[PDB]
Amino acid sequence: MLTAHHLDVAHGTILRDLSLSIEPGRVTALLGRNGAGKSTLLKTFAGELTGSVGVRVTGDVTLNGEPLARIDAPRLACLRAVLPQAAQPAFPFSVDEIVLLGRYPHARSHRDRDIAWRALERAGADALVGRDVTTLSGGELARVQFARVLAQLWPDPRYLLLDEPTAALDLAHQHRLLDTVRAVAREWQLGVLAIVHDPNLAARHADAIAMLADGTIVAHGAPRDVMTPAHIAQCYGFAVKMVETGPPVMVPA
Amino acid sequence: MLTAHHLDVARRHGTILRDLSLSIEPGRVTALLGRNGAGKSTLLKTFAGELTGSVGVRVTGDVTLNGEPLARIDAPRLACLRAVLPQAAQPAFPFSVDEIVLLGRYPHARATSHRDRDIAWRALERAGADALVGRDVTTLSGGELARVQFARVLAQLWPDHPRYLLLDEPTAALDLAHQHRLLDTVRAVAREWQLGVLAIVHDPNLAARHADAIAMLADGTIVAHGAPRDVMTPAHIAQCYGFAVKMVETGPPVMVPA
Amino acid sequence: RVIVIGGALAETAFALGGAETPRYRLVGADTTCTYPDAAKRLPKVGYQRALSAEGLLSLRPDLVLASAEAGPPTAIAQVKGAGVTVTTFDERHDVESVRAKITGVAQALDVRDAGAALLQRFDRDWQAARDAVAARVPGGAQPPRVLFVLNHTGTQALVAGQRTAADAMIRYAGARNAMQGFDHYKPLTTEALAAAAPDVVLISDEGLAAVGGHAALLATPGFGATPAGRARRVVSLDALFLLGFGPRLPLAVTTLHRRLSDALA
Amino acid sequence: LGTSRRFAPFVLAALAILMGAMSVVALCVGAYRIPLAEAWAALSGDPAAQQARAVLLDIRAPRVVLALLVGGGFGATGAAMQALFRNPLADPGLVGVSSGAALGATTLIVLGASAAALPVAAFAGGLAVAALVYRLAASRGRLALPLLLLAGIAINALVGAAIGLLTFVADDAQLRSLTFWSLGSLGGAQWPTLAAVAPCVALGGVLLVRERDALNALQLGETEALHLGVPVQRLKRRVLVAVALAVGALVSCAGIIGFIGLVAPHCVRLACGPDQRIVLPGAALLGALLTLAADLAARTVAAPADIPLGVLTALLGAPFFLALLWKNRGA
Amino acid sequence: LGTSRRFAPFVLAALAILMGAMSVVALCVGAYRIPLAEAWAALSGDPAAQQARAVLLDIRAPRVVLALLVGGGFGATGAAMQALFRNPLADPGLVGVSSGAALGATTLIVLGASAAALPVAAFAGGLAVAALVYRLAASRGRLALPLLLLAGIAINALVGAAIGLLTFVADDAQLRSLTFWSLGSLGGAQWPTLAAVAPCVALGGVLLVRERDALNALQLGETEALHLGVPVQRLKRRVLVAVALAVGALVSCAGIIGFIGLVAPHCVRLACGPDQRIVLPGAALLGALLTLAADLAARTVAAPADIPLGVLTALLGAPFFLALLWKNRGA
Repeated sequence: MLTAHHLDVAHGTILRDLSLSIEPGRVTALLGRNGAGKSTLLKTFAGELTGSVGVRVTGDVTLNGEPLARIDAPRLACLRAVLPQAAQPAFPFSVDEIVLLGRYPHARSHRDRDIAWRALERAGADALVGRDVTTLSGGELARVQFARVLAQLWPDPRYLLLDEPTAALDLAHQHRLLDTVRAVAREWQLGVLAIVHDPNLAARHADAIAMLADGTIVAHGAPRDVMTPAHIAQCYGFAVKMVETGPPVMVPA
Repeated sequence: MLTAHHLDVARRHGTILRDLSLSIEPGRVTALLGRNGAGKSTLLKTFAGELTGSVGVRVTGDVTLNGEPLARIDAPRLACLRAVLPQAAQPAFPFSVDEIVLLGRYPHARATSHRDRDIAWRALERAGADALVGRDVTTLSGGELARVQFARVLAQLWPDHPRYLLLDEPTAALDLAHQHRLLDTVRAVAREWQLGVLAIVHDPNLAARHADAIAMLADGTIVAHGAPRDVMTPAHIAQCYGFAVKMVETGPPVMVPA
Repeated sequence: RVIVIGGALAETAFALGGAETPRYRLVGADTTCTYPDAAKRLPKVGYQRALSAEGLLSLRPDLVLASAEAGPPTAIAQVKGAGVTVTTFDERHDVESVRAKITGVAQALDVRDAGAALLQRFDRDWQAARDAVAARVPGGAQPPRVLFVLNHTGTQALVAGQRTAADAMIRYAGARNAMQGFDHYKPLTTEALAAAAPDVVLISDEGLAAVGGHAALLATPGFGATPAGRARRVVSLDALFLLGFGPRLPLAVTTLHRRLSDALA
Repeated sequence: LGTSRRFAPFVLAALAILMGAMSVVALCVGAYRIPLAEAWAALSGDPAAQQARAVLLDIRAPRVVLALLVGGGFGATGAAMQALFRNPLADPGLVGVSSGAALGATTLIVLGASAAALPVAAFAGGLAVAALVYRLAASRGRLALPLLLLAGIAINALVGAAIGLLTFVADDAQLRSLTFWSLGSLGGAQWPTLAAVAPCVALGGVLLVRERDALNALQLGETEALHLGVPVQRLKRRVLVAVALAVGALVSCAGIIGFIGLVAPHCVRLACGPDQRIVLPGAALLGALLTLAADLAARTVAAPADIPLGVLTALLGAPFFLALLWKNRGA
Repeated sequence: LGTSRRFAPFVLAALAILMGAMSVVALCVGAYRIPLAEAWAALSGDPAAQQARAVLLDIRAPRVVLALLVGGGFGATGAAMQALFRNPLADPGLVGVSSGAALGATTLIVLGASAAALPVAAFAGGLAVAALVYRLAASRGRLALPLLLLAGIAINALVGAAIGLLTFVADDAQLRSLTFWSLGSLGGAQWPTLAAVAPCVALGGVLLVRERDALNALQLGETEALHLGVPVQRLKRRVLVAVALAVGALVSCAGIIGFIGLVAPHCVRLACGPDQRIVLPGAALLGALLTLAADLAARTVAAPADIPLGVLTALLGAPFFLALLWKNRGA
């Protein structure tokens, strides 16, 4: 699995004695407040901090039986992909050029051709195949980068790391991106870890939840177990009450 | 009385805001809802008279604040009637927190201290950034920066001895606790000055929670308006957001999918 | 205390009667004054075309003899503004331009009689210089075509057209300037060179050293496939000696005519 | 309550002190045989030192004051430009006024000429190209920040080629004159010149210092500046004119001088703040102090040679750009 | 599945055509209007005794192939440089390689000289400053984009002061012969110099053409390119070396040539796409085309003198800068 054990990083130490593991088929949501390590946790699982960064990491994070540190940048790209929160092209690539870059780490070609287009449909961007990226709404752009990251993990157990992916998307697409991702996670034996801004969205869509308070993981388990007023008050510094439906939803008391 | 009446706006090729009419009362808080780029950023841009104030875009209908059209109001004087919070960027220079907030007193001038300097200090405190007065803004987090910019706009409308506050998605990138504290202030600022708020917001739940008035903007026109209880229905949300929604009750109501 | 700007003027001043007479003492010059040895000893205040007045005044002049090239105007004005008399001379590339420097410097230094001696020697040797060249055109044919190279820009030569010192010196030696159709200095094209089809390449000692010697000059692009290049016909001379247009004009012209004639034996 | 706009008078006062102190040392050096006793005797005494009475009033005095005006002007225009583009890199030469001055000046070295009609060629040549750059970039009427650099360096090509033509066809005296005159030098400073220059830069200053509170509300954003009712487009005009007038006046007789526009306002932007009320004074003082220091190091480091001071103010930003990097490396 | 830019080979073949075409027309001119009958006994065998060998094979043909090599060099280096900085303005002279060559070349010309040592003064100069700019900006091992430009321009100031100092002490043969080389010229083209260069550039293009797909992954973000497993630091290094070589080789004998690295790769990008698989070939074809097209007016527009082609490729850029101005100014 993708597993960090007693993961320490640091200029203070931002993220200390963290132990957590993501396994294929399961969607973990990372809850917590800004600048408390969530972004750094994802950067550690990505390997951005362990091949050749000046920051020191201790303990180890193991990607399916082998430490990160001992995995090339290319080899990784075939085992793991990341969706950084957002980014704009900076050159007028078309959508098929950008999506096609998802197959970059697979290199010796119409199958890479094929996988591109099917991932744009799945992410609901097929109607955009010919368009220029510098002419896209923040939502069309996001659906394209989702197609590109999806095109990278296929193969015919991989790890999808989501850094606040739904942000700035209209409401219908937030849920339909998270629905897609769980379908993707279930159908492939693919592992999701996703940072999310709204706890209610993490309750709605994550099969596992990790709450990051202090610099350390303070709660872990299914939504029903972790989404409690006590856990949220300590992790978020904020008075939360709990209400049921025909899953739970949180409202400030 | 900020009132748009039969407001129509277009940038080629084709309209974006069509045949709108909204009015914003002093003391009440209107939350703008609706899909992204259905025109709310552009609605707000008209209410400030951005697309009117230039001494290439087509606007018709009339927008009037407190009895006079937005066209005929000199911009520096409109800066004394209306302030805008656009979710900012980090500045380009290391202004301290005080310098930035102080720029909120710019439309009130003839140097300009100290009464304008005293006001700035209370805005930070009211906006919860007091312990930051000396810091360099570029060293700040997105949340500390946001509260400094909320101090700077407040420090611009401070009466002391009816004004219009226009918030472009003011809580985005704040923590839960910080979102709600900002909207609670905003409602208190709106009540104790006879001040009028227009706020875009991305959580329809925050709009039922903190807006005394709601305008739902789908298609480019306003398709629902009024109190949260009247507006937050599955029917309105389904057409405005293209999304299945069901209402839930509490000891205000919230919105849940499926 | 007199300061002189311009190598030929320094030659003229010394040619009237040495470093110091009862009437004057030369106290400074620019770097281009390399002949004779009395000029070279003089303290220098920079190249003739770029000057600092406080440094010029540091040589404590009562008078400055300045060539037409002396500058910049800002520097000269600062010196004039300091109360030093500054007399500027003209350059016309011909006997008349030279005679005015001889007689004019003698007037400025108040040594009229010495000037009359220098002018008479110069002009008599000058008439002989016209006569020695007229005795035989170099090459025994019509006036030959000569390219004068001032310098090189990498592999590209800078050549003298008309309104140059070289144009006048080439004509005085009984030859004809290979470059026609433009004035002053300009980079040489292989096209210019081939059309000019020079029979002899004339160059300064400094230019010959700067390009790397005789063979380096002839391997320059386009030089090999010309009458001068096929014959490897090069003449070098001291730049100040060849181009200065001073009291050594009859000897400079006579020497150039000789070296052209030897090259075309 | 609050706060830190103090410390600045201490750095502005000490700047005013160090500016004058340096002026005296600049007064008190020439070609090396001259002591203060006979210098005081010249300026305030009998006609025995009267030859030194010429220099200290006709040669040195205009050279020093030119260095305080070129220095104060380039620093102060730099502060304004960089407040305008919200970018601490913009030099006052983005209008194309440095290029057009270089051209106007070099288009007269091959014309007809002389004499005092040259700093009018460079001043009119510099002004023309700046009104050109504006007229392309301006929309009649809005303007836009990157379109001005687009049109500014579009013409920078044009000019620089008209130069490259001129320096090709130009004979030796003309080619020498150019190269050094583009490196810049105050070895031409005399009283009547800078009596003509000064009322421009001092005028360009006073239009600026009056805009200073509007430039503060620009640094936090062109759209919010618009919301505070600063007429962004008019101010842009007025900065551009006043800096085209000052910088045009100043390059016309000092040549192209750089790195004072980049170093001066940014060493006082680190010392205190970016607050335009405090940066524009402080930048003209440090700008002056520095160039005077830089010049006197060209008067005297190789006397009697007069180094172009473009050689030296370049030797001044090189350590103090590499400093800048030393402290910004990550990331 | 379609759909794509299908135009792309058509704009590469038609560009391949025109570069050949223009090259022939470049053999068919100019001054010393010339008849080729002898050339066939001169190349190999024909009735007429050696005559046009002299020019056509030794003079003309080296300059055309030099113009092709320089134009494909600055076009192709321009493509990979701007793909690197994600910025369409990155000219390949940000390594300090144009500065470094300029100093190398002017340090030889002023500090005795000979011939064929000047290229290697420029070449060794061009490489040494590139490594200096790198050794400052990098931090063993990752380097950072804005730093390289900072260390780049600090040393640019250093090397440029050393030049303004060198021109000042340099006599008149130095000065005119200086400026002309810093404007750039192929007037001194010769066979075993483009046999000396071509193994450098043609080596440089091939280190570049091989990293073309890693360069495509950059243009969506230096971090997501990292998650695609491109080794960004190595990539930067390989690119930055290859261009410092090809540009260091090409400036050595051509001088300072401008606006090809900006114009050539950008006119192919509005034509087709930013796809580096097709921007590298085309930017070479177009860049070569344009320089050979502007040199053939350096020789010929004013005869018999070579305008430095710098004056001409500057004449190219100004309208195509003034062009994309007009393509950008809506709202």
